[PDB]
Order: sequence, then structure tokens, then C-alpha cells
Amino acid sequence: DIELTQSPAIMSASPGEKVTMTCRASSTVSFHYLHWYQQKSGASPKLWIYATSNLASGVPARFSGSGSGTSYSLTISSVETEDAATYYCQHYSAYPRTFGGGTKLEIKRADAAPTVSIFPPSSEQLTSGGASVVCFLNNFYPKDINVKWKIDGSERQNGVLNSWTDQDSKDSTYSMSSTLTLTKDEYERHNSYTCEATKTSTSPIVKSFNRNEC
Amino acid sequence: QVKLQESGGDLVKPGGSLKLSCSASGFTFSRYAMSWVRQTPEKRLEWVASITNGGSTYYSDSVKGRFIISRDNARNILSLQMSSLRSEDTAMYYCERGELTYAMDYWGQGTTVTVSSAKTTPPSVYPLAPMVTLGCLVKGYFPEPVTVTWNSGSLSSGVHTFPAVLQSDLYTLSSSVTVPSSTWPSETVTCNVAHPASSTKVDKKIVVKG
Amino acid sequence: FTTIENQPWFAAIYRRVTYVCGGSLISPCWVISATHCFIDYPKKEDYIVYLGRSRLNSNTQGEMKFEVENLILHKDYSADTLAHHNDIALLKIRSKEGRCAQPSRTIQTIALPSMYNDPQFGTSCEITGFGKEQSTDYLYPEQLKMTVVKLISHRECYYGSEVTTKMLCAADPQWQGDSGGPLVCSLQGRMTLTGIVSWGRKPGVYTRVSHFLPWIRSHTK
Repeated sequence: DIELTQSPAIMSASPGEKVTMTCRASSTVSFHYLHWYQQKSGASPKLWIYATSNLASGVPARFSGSGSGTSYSLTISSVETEDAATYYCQHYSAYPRTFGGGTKLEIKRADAAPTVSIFPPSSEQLTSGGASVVCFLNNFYPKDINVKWKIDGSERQNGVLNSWTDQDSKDSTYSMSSTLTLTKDEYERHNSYTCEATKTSTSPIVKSFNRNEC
Repeated sequence: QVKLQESGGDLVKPGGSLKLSCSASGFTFSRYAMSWVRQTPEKRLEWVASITNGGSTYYSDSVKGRFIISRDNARNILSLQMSSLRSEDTAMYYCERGELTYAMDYWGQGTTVTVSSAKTTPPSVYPLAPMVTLGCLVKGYFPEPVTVTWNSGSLSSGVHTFPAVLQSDLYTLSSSVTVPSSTWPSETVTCNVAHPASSTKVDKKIVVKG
Repeated sequence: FTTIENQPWFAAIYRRVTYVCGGSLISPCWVISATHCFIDYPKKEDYIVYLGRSRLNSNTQGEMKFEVENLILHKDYSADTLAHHNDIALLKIRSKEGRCAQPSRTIQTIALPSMYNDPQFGTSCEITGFGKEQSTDYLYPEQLKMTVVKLISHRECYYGSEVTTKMLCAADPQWQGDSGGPLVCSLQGRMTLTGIVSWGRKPGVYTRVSHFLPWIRSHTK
């Protein structure tokens, strides 16, 4: 039904790299109406390339639009870190989805340590009867990261819901926010709380704290 | 430089109806088609509907019938009237200049639309006090989304505002902001948090735990 | 972003200058096109044929300008309120340097179709040409626009007794090309000029070229 498969769904690696993501329709579509949009994380799809090889104002020379028929491609000649984005195929001739799943471009960078932040629950949380020990794993590479929440040296698995910022546009890193949501009590029941981040520095950085202590 | 302002993105009951406005300035509305797109939760981008300058309208098989794109070219407002809303439709609703065929040159920042039956919960905004890095924990807020800014737009880099998450049927998000060791407490920092639907806006001073 | 390299038979026929019609390089000497274009003003002097031009009011490079040595409108062309009959035109082109065009990447002749051979409806075909849009793109469309149209079928044509049968209809969804501009359906897998744009672009009604080969030969020889 003339899809636009788009490989790779997600794509990676280094600034200066020349990366090309493909729009592959099949059942072939006109190129003039083959469009590429780019959604920076948290902002909206900018138009990137139109008519296949045309550059929307602002889009830097790096990107170039190539393709015809079934197969169209977007080419950053040299990936900059601000290229961290998802890039969508779009074509009016694609039923039912005019858009492609997109290619997330994950710019590769030098592996980073999460600047890990350990947060005891706020008063207002306590007062509310909720207690969220949130943990911020900021600016690390790659997105592949884990967090051990340990309460009193023991590992808390449940009550943990994380978030990762989709890749940073300036520094190409990733931040995680781990929220160890503890009950009013369950928190009070205990003293030392610790989220932990884990292969570049083989040991994982720890940020530990305890409730009344200090 | 053509601004595009969605609005009326809000919570609405399954089967319910909602109408997004998009104010079109900075370019000649009468000339351009306008299309609506929605980017979902899972992020697949969906062309919702296009409306030619002429008012002639085209809708995604996804919403045709139960959506009506409309435009007032008097008042430069693309209007997406959604009805028979399904959970499906829950999505970031983006106002595009242009249309499918020729691309959409410009996109509205996007207005968000949750289609669920869950009542609006305004985010409990909680401060995060431990080169110090700081947080909002905004929790138990529905529907998505709430804006987090620091110092009412002052604090931008250092800001990591993590996507919210679903717990107990409540979005719970965060914001890391990092300021130099001499940056705080010193001068003021607050997550500036705003849940537009519950019309909530909080600004939480981050006040050292000491 | 200069797409005539794809579809470089496309002849942008201007009128000395406004853009009147598309065309298709059938031979270096001869651009085939719609006649309904020129009938309104039938003079060879009037018209300038561009080739290897990707763009409407911008002379793209590689583009070759040609005067029309000879304009040839179908002695039988009939403009109905609606349809155009025998809307086949013909243009012997001469450059300003007195020559037929030279094959380039950007400029080529399109094979004419096998004697009396027609693509099945549903074939894919392409109509090149800037096209006249309402809703204002930003290939706007100075830029020459190929558009894949799917051949529909005669009965399919919705107009009454047009089928001239010496006419193809084709439409896209959604819906682009230029009257007189070509329509190229890949034939035998080698690209052919299947029809001239007569009316359209509610599918487009293309002068079926395969019929006009006799006319063509008779006038290009």
C-alpha cells in the first residue's frame, strides 16, 4: 500500500561522519513530493529536505536530498552533534501513512559519565504522603545505562520509573531521571537511599544519601 | 520566521471532541495550505488532515469523518475540529503550513491532546535539593504535558527535563538543572512548571536541605 | 535539486517570456507537445523551447534554449469546451546557434512509444512539469516537478465521450504536470513518451502518442 519503510529506524555515530538514512518507499513515488522532516527532540519537525533533495531554509548544506522512485535517502555529509534528531520520510503518495517511521539519528560521542544526582524527597512530597527519591543521570553516553536503586545497601527494583532525555542537541549526551517513588512511610522506615549508574569506568558511580542524617 | 500556534490541545473523554486552533502569522495564510499532523506517544508521525488554502480538506484515513480541518482565512487560524475521539488520537498535534504533497514548511510548536477518560490531575511540583544540579519532581499530573522552565525562561542549558512517565495513571516527570557551584543557592532557582490543562502553574524555589 | 536529469526530455516551452506548456524531446530537432498551447498563438517566433531547464523563471545550468524552427499544430486539433482533440503539437527546435539540442544528463530525447502500443491502465507513468497549484508550495514551483500518475482506463473516463481513445487518462491520489508536458510510462521497461498532457493537471487526459506516431513521422521526417 505504498509504505515508506525507512531504515534504519534508528541510526548512529560520529560527528564528521557521513551518515545517510534511507526512505525506501516501495511502489515507487515521485521525488518532487518526497519530503524529509526533522524533529529535534522536544521541538517540532522542522522541514528538512523537500522534493527529495531540496533543503528547507536554514537546513545546513550538510544534509542533501538524494533519491528517486521507491528509494530516497537523506544524507548528512558530515554529522554535527546538533544533528541528533529523527528524520522523517514523508510523501503524499504514501497510503495510508504519508510519513515514515523515521530514522532517529543518534550522534555518537565520546562515552560520558552520568553526572548522577541523588535526591531525597522534598518536604512537600513528605507532607503530601508521597516520597520520591529521584535520581538524575545527566550527560552520559551512550543512552545504554542502568540504575541500581539501593535502599540501605539493598537493591530496590520496584517503585522505580525512569526517563531519558532523548539525545542532547548540543553535547550529544543522554540524561536519565530515575524516580524511586517510595511511600510516605517506606521512605521513613529507612535511612540510606542510593541510585547507582553502571562499562567505560567499570565500576558504577553512586550517589547515596540517608534521611535525617545531616 | 512564520510562527504557528496550536492551542486548545487538552484532555478530552474517549468519543469526546476537541478543536485545536492554530494561529497563522508571519506568512500569507490565504496562499498556503495548512495540514495537521500528530505525532504520537510512540512517536510515529501521523498526517492528520490537510486543508488547502481554498478550504478544501484532506484527512488521514486515521481520522477522516471524525475530524474536520477548517481554516478561517479572515483570522488566520487553522482549526482542527476533532470529534468521536479515540485513545488513538491522543497525540502531539502539530499545525503545519504547507500540506502533504509539497511538504509542510513550518510546524507549530505543537499542542498536545490526550484522549482518555481520566480526570485532570495537576502536577504536584516538588523541589529537588541535593557543582550542584537541581530538580523539579512534578508528579501526579494529568494530562500530559506540563512545561518546565527554570527561572521563568532564564535557565536553559543545565536543564534536562525528562519525559514524564505513567504511574498510577499519572504523569510524573522531572527536570534536572545544573548550575555552577557558585550558582546556588546564592541566586534563585525554581522550576517554572505549568500544567496547562489543570491550568496549574507552579514555580518551586529549590531551597537547600540543611 | 535540478530534477530534469530525471525526465530530461522535458521541454519547457515559453512564450517570449511566459511559460506556456511543457513538451518532451522526442528527437534533438523535435520537441513534441500539446497543440492547444499554441493554437492560441501559433507562431514559431512566439515560442522559445528550453531544455535541461529544471526551473520556471530561473535558467538552470545545462539548460539549452531553442527557437522553434517549425511549429506544427495538429490540423485536426479541436478544443472542446472540455477535451482537446488531436492535441498533439510538434516543435522543430533550433538553438540560437542554429542547432537541434545535444543529449546531456540534463537533456535527452524520450523514446517514442512502440508503434501503436499502450500501457495497461494502472501502469505507473510520470508527468513532469512545474504544474499550476493552488495552496502555494515552495517548489513553487519554479522547480520542474515530476509526478507519478497511474494510468486509469478509458471507460474509467467522468467526462462523457472523451476517451478519444486517442487519449489517455491518468490521475494520482492525491489529485501537477503541465499541459503539453509529457507522460512517461515505462515501457518494456524502457522509458517511453506515452502521452501528451491535454487536459488535466478528475484525472488528466493525455493525448495518446502511439496514435500520433504516423503524424509525428509524417512531420518529423
